[PDB]
Amino acid sequence: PQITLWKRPLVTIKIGGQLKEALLDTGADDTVIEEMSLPGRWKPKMIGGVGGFIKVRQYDQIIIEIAGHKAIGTVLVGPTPVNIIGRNLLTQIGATLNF
Amino acid sequence: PQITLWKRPLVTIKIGGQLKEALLDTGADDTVIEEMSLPGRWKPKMIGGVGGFIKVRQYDQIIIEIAGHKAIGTVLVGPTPVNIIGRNLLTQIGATLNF
Ligand SMILES: CC(C)CN(C[C@@H](O)[C@H](Cc1ccccc1)NC(=O)O[C@H]1CCOC1)S(=O)(=O)c1ccc(N)cc1
Ligand SMILES: [Cl-]
Ligand SMILES: [Cl-]
Ligand SMILES: [Cl-]
Ligand SMILES: [Cl-]
Ligand SMILES: [Cl-]
Ligand SMILES: [Cl-]
Ligand SMILES: [Cl-]
Ligand code: NA
Ligand code: NA
Ligand code: NA
Repeated sequence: PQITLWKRPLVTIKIGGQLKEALLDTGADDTVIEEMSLPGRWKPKMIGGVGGFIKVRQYDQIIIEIAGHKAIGTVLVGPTPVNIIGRNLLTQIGATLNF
Repeated sequence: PQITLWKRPLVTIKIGGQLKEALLDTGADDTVIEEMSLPGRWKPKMIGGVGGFIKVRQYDQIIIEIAGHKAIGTVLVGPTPVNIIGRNLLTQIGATLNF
């Protein structure tokens, strides 16, 4: 699709068999989602946003569908205001910015 | 242009006579720039994200040049860690996300 930006670019994602809403975020290096159960081990990560840096859990090689496109990659879990799809998965689904 | 997302989508902007680097950020509702002077009236605002909230000054009807493209709209000014061009001005330059 071609998504304009008059509204927030919210899509449906599927992770762990669950549908969730997430924001496509070109300003996010990383994908971060609200607290949920993911398989496997995690590693610690600090991520920086507008208000400062916070600790999240990093799970690697997680299967995730984004707007119907499949991806397998790193998902961070932590106290984010919204589910965010960042550049690490936007690249896998072939997203670009155009103007 | 078509901008891939392998690295941060940074562009040059001109605002208030000044050249700055800024992030094209589909996850940002509005544009927020590091501390600088702008002409006219302003009012305080809080904006929030990962890590919490910051206080900014809201200036309306400000012209920016974004990668060569002029727009006008609200610009927030405050202690953001990165200059961000948000949706309020991305729409005006016709930016879309494509995949
Ligand atoms: C969190 C989203 C919903 C909103 N933010 C935009 C995001 O793109 C934000 C931009 C940014 C990049 C680098 C450092 C600081 C900020 N990236 C972000 O936090 O990256 C994290 C999440 C995972 O990857 C790392 S905002 O900055 O809080 C914000 C809020 C309101 C307005 N009007 C403008 C901006
Ligand atoms: Cl949800
Ligand atoms: Cl869960
Ligand atoms: Cl969708
Ligand atoms: Cl990844
Ligand atoms: Cl503050
Ligand atoms: Cl505006
Ligand atoms: Cl349009
Ligand atoms: Na868990
Ligand atoms: Na894993
Ligand atoms: Na004004």
